[PDB]
Amino acid sequence: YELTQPPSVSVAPGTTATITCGGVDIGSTLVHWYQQRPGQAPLLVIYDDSDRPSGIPERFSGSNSGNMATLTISRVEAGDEADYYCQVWHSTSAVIFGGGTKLTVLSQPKAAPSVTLFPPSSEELQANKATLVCLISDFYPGAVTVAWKADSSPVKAGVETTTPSKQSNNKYAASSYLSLTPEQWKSHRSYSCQVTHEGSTVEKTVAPTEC
Amino acid sequence: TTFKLAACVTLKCSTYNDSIEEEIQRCLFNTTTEIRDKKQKAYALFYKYDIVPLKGNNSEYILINCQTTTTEAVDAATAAKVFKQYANDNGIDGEWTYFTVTEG
Amino acid sequence: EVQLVQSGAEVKKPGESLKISCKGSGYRFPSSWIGWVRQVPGKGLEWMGIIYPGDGETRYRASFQGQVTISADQSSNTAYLQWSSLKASDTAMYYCARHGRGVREVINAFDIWGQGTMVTVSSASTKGPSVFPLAPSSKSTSGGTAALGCLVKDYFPEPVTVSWNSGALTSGVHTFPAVLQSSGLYSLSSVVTVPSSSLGTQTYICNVNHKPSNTKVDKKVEPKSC
Repeated sequence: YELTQPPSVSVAPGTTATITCGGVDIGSTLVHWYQQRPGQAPLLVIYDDSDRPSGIPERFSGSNSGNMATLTISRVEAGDEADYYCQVWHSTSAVIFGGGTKLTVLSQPKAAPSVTLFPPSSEELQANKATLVCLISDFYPGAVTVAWKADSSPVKAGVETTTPSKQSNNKYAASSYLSLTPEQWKSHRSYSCQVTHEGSTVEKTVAPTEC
Repeated sequence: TTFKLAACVTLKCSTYNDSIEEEIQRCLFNTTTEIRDKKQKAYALFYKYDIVPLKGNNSEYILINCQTTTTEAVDAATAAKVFKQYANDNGIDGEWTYFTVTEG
Repeated sequence: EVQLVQSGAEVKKPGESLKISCKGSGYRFPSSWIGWVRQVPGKGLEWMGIIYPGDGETRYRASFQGQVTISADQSSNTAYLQWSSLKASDTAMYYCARHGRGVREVINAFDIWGQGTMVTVSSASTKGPSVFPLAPSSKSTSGGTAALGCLVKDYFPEPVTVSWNSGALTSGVHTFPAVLQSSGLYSLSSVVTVPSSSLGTQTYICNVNHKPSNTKVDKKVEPKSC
């Protein structure tokens, strides 16, 4: 039993934000919401769907319906930027957490990512190894998914992806490598790197027949 | 003779610090029957029992939320039948009186 | 304060067992579940297990069954998690959190959390980087601008330095953070953007320095010759 949380959420300061948690018949249970600041332990911000622990301001509201739970933030402050998770206790599966949703309070205009894909070098194939490189720079908000496709078939093994970091420009950078044997590279028509950012995917492709 | 029913639910809200009782409106309706049913079904899974009393820590009150519906019947006693049906359709089945359903 | 405190960070090698602890204060230990949750850096939360000390009851995750063990010392108000043999995949931050026992008075969720303990498993041995040139091409060029760079792979430990033409070049250079791969070895990429007209004459050179191995390497980034 899985929970479908959205990867990224971004809103301007002082405006109301919402965070969704999609479950099959999720209204028939109690959902809790946890806050985690980067580098710190989580914090219970909402339990029993609407209740608030002490020290949590009225700005945090919760709700739950048949197949969608929501967490609403009022009077948004720059201090509420962080990763938010939803959690339940399933009849069979015990504890389940949401994939996690990054919430960012905007300090600048949104910006799309600069995506560059690089095939393996010649000097690297003579060493019986191959690496595809997908580099993403200057994007904001700082949350992007990635996927790889070998000839339009997804691929998850051999992929190593960077946690986004704060570029000097107060913008974000990240990277993803894919490791292959020379033969796997030479035995596919193309390889495609899909970088998703704020509900917009960029698909960049390459091919062994490189020139 | 369009009859009436009174479906009542019980609750007890934790009094907020220095809050006008006019607040509890929310505290009252946020905790309807469906919520009580799924809260009981959810706590059961990780429920452990302990004699030690945790009930005596705070001050709170007990209240009731009742809602009313109406129906017309050509016959006098047939009404109840419909009620029961409708209850099973959208409401919890409490104890029945003459018409009043109580869950508490 | 109702608080939980977890043991200090630990770095181990695959195969060696390890036990970590979680000591709580300010409440009655046996009246609350203690859950253990895993978080690989840069990833979600992964619930591993939970223990009620009053009965000693334990409940694990399907996956984390054979790997880990959970114990509870009621006399010291302490919970313990243990591996008999460690792996690389277990490198992560581990959190212990209190959880109400199913009563209206208590909070029925993970209310109190611990600071966390980092567990790092890496057989990685000091190794020097291999440097490869990411050459530009049509798919690396859009409207005058064209990108190129260097890939540094299979080096340990951190850090390395990347410059371009002996630090002369500073405009259009992004040096990306390094990824910690499964092998415990790192890799990164340095990229630079430049006009396309220059690809022919201007020679671009990336300088990589990994002091751990005394490994200095300069690569020329030639445009692919088709």
